[PDB]
Amino acid sequence: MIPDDEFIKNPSVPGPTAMEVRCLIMCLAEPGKNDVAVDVGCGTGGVTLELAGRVRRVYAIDRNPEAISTTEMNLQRHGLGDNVTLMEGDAPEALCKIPDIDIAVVGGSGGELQEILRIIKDKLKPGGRIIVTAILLETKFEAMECLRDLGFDVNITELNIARGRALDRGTMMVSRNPVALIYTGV
Amino acid sequence: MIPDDEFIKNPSVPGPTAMEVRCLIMCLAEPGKNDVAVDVGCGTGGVTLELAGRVRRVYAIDRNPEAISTTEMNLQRHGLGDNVTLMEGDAPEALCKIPDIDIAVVGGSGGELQEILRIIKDKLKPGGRIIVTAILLETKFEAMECLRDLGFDVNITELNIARGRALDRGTMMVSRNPVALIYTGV
Amino acid sequence: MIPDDEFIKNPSVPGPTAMEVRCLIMCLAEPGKNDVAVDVGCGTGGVTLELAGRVRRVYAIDRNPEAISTTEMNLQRHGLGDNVTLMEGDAPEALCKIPDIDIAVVGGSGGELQEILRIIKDKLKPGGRIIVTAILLETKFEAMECLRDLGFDVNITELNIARGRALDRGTMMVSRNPVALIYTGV
Amino acid sequence: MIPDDEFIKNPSVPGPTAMEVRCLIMCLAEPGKNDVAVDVGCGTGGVTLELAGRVRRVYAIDRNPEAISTTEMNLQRHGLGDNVTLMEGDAPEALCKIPDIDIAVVGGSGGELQEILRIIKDKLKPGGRIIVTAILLETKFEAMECLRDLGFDVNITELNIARGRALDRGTMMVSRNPVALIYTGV
Ligand SMILES: Nc1ncnc2c1ncn2[C@@H]1O[C@H](CSCC[C@H](N)C(=O)O)[C@@H](O)[C@H]1O
Ligand SMILES: Nc1ncnc2c1ncn2[C@@H]1O[C@H](CSCC[C@H](N)C(=O)O)[C@@H](O)[C@H]1O
Ligand SMILES: Nc1ncnc2c1ncn2[C@@H]1O[C@H](CSCC[C@H](N)C(=O)O)[C@@H](O)[C@H]1O
Ligand SMILES: Nc1ncnc2c1ncn2[C@@H]1O[C@H](CSCC[C@H](N)C(=O)O)[C@@H](O)[C@H]1O
Repeated sequence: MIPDDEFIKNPSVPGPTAMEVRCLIMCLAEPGKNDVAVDVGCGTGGVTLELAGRVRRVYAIDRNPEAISTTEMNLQRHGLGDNVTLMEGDAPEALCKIPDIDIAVVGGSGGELQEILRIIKDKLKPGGRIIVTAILLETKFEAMECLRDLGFDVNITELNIARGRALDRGTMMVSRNPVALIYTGV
Repeated sequence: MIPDDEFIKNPSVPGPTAMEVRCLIMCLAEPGKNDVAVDVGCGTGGVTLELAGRVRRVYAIDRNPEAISTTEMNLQRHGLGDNVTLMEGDAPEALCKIPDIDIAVVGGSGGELQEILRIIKDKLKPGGRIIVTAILLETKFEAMECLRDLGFDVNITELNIARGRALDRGTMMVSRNPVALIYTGV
Repeated sequence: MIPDDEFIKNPSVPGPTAMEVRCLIMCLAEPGKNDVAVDVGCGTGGVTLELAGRVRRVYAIDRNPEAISTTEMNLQRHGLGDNVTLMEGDAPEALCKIPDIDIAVVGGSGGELQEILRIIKDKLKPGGRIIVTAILLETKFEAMECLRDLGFDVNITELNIARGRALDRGTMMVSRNPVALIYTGV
Repeated sequence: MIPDDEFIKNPSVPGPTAMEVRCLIMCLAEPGKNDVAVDVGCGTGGVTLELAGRVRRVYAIDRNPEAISTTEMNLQRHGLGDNVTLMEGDAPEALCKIPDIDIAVVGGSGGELQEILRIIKDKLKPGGRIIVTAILLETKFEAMECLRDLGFDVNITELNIARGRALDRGTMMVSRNPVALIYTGV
């Protein structure tokens, strides 16, 4: 993995997603060199950069032009990005312009989760995987329900991570806010 | 329990200890109206205030004179403090001046945990309880090994707490750093 | 707090609720000697026993006759139960037969959470507290929306508890399933 | 990742290590096709199988003849194993017979952690990575002190994982015991 500290960040754009979470997203996604992936709400680019180096084509979407700008910087810096199509704009409309996908990671929904998912279902190639990253309690509930209603077998794993911070004398355990991963299939 | 946001802070002083943790500290301590308690490293006063309203006499110790002033402000602010003896100074010398104790909560050791624990065993009335609050990995190990070496039946419980926060479009789970409670048999 | 291992379990009855959770429930409930409390879904009696020794009258409700029997057994074993009115039956019908309450703990809803909460609100005395114990993701969401819709100031805390256990001459950390407490402003 | 439920368990051999933990071990290990790895205490084979399909040669060690049998069995069922050298015996003895390593995962130490680590240092190729999986509190402390003492830049990450399970028409969260990963520098 590309460590979190190698991500240039713009304080107005969240991310990158916790390395341990991005690691699990990749395990769940099972990126293949012939896969076409979409990262809805690319933010700082934490998920996009990892997908960039493992799949054929990645479509990174974001409402915020700054997120688009920051994701491109991190890509440029890590020598990735020539197989990444950046798309500024609201997800539903952006999603309609791309081809079918093998992998769909929803890093942000902005109130349009349900709409985003329905669309993703219609574009998901057979054997495709959907992974929704949820920090809001509502999102965890809505992602679960949405995917079930669309006919998927849904699973949810919540991660509570703590890392050692050498805080002058000992190692203090500093926790990261919990993040849940709602993912489809069996 | 006095909510955490009703504690007057001071930048140099850590605390108050997470309400959920203070709650468990009290459950493990089993405060009695005829108990004499000592709060080693009172900090902001989170543990001292709770003990104040439940036991006969509380001895609150701290190296930081600002921890002493902040604990006083909080004691006065909540109408408590007439059964609290504040003691500024390093714990080992401060501990030697107090009578025997029924309850001992170690909220901070500053490198002298082992010494602090030994003195505490010497002043512990029968049936007394010792509870060490540990945020450093090293402290969790030492508190366990030390209390066992002093002949106590030891236990440890770690709490990972997450609370909700109305975040910009919903409810975000904001985790608190993990805190372990190393305690001796009652 | 009455230790978890001092509770007799029945195969068809869940519980007792984790001591650390019961501890927090009590901190949030702030039991007073003149309080009238209701424990919806008493199960094994974990919450009922604690309330029994702190309030004036407790109304313990449960669908399962085996739960009513176990809660009754555990009270007797602990010399409690004279201020406890056991009520077998579905929560809504039973809730309508009791007087107004100062404290309401919902330990189980069985699909009728919303109904149970509406009824509790209609019977809550001024300054009363409601605490819902949620292990199901749906319940955490449902309790939050419902309490707000009923005009309450809602809060949620999710505890992840780990307890040390002897293993290989060392100490292994054993986790308990996470439990969330959804409670209203006091 | 090879799903957890796709490993055959022997009742006397622990494992496989939680998929989410094995996922992170791989992220931290950064397996390369020309890497030589050693899995100290292979148990059920959770770490060995993952390394098998990513590196050049893997040396899987275990005291338990049954652990060696379970690992070979799981290797065979997944069509792996031709690049895995199984070694029954105590780790230090076994570690001395293998060539230098790029990756070292310590899945079990059995009281000889310090010795095992000192030896791993003596055979670690430049740019090599060491990752110790710790479930015992003592091991977390020990791994840190030892690795610091051997001159490494040490880090610790503690994972608390919860997975949803269908219960009473809802989804309850089921936690796994916490596991810490103590790993070395660049
Ligand atoms: N409906 C929508 N359409 C497009 N982008 C959206 C959106 N709702 C939210 N977003 C974007 O969702 C992103 C979530 S932050 C994502 C961080 C990223 N996973 C990382 O690892 O760096 C934000 O940049 C936000 O603007
Ligand atoms: N050896 C020692 N003697 C006295 N005070 C000490 C000490 N080691 C640490 N401390 C004190 O330990 C405290 C830890 S912060 C404690 C916060 C408190 N439990 C609350 O709930 O508000 C600090 O104020 C620090 O100065
Ligand atoms: N609508 C309802 N009416 C009555 N009891 C209900 C109910 N829905 C669920 N329950 C009961 O809710 C209980 C939840 S288990 C509660 C365990 C208890 N808190 C303890 O500490 O021991 C079960 O015994 C179940 O039958
Ligand atoms: N000194 C030692 N030498 C060799 N094996 C050892 C050892 N100390 C402990 N072990 C082994 O350590 C293993 C730990 S269990 C490992 C499970 C494995 N990580 C999985 O994912 O399946 C056991 O099989 C045990 O016998």
